[PDB]
Amino acid sequence: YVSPLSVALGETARISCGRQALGSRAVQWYQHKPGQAPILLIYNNQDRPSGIPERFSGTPDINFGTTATLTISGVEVGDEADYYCHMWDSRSGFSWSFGGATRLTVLSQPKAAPSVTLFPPSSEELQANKATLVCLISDFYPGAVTVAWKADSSPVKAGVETTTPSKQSNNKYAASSYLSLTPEQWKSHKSYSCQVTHEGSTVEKTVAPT
Amino acid sequence: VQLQESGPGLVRPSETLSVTCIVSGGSISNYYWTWIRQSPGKGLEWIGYISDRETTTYNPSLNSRAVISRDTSKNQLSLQLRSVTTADTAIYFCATARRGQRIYGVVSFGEFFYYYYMDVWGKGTAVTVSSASTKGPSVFPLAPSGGTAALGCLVKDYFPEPVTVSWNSGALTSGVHTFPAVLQSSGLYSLSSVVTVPSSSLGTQTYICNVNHKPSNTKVDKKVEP
Repeated sequence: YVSPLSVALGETARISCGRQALGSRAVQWYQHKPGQAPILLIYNNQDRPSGIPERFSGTPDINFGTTATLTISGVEVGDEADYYCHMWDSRSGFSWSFGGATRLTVLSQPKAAPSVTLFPPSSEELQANKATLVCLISDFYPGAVTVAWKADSSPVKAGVETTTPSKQSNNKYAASSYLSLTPEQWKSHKSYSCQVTHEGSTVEKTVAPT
Repeated sequence: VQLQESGPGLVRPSETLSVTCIVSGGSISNYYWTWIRQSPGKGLEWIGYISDRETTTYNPSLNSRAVISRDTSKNQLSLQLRSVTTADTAIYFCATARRGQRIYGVVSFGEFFYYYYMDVWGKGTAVTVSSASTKGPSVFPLAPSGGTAALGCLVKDYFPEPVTVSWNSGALTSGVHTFPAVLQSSGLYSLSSVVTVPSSSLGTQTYICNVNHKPSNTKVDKKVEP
């Protein structure tokens, strides 16, 4: 369903409709960001709802042999989202299908270093007979990141579950890594560390039973 | 207009899914209303709609498993989907639907067609189709230098998604980040929510996080302290 398109920040993006109309058409364009309500951007081929930036534009059906296209000028990091083209025409029938999504990726935003917060097991979790170390990584760009865990001087290979990075509401990535230990293991080592390497640079944080 | 969905959040296979949508700021009577869903790794699927005459029309791809209704007395739109399967797991959106007419010639010669556009939508509601029971989240405080300290709550081992997290309600609006959740090999979910606070305002001030797991459903608060 997803069709990727990547675009350089600030240039004009041009998303073609997945379907070519058999007969004179009425096309709508929808934008959908992960975790939010989709938005109507264009209706009736070229009509823009109030509050939609004039940056978005559709192709009028003038009866020329022209495919439906969404044009986004001055594409912003905020225009990263899925775009559906709902195609209505006169020889296709009532069109139940929204079609596939063109997934728009906006590229060339500035490099951002990750912030890293490392929490030790709660005193509660310990008394609940569990222990989990929590490493939070945010504000980074691009989105590829390596998280590694160490117990004293050797690298923990397991107990580690780390989320796949994704863009937050400041357009930068976030990820979490969890290292779950047993209380006797926590109290076993002098120290654990959560080490994050991003774009070649490695930084690290550390906690100890206290 | 404003739309908010509500749900089961967990539905056993072969059972009947049920979601509701309350509407505000517009009278329900004078409009068309519709339901749309999105399943994991799939696209937005158009379920069907209700007209101002209370007549309903539906996507054949739902196979008459779907039924859509109005309750003006409560201004509420509703939807049931019977005989569910893991593929019916989805976020379910309610929206408004406008009808427009594309006319290319003579009306009488029937040379026109109708089309609908959804102009106002809801945030969706997560509905999962699973055998397993809702599991509430035990939640742990993560205790609190740049002039700021970091403060957090561990929301461990819940099912299914999602979980709401709030801090003090409004006053702590920022800078608070609730992270995406992690899916455990267990199939449990855990997320974390931190906020950055002034050290000076540690020990004078108080913070707790409201964790809602409606599917559990569970509710809790944690007072975070050093």
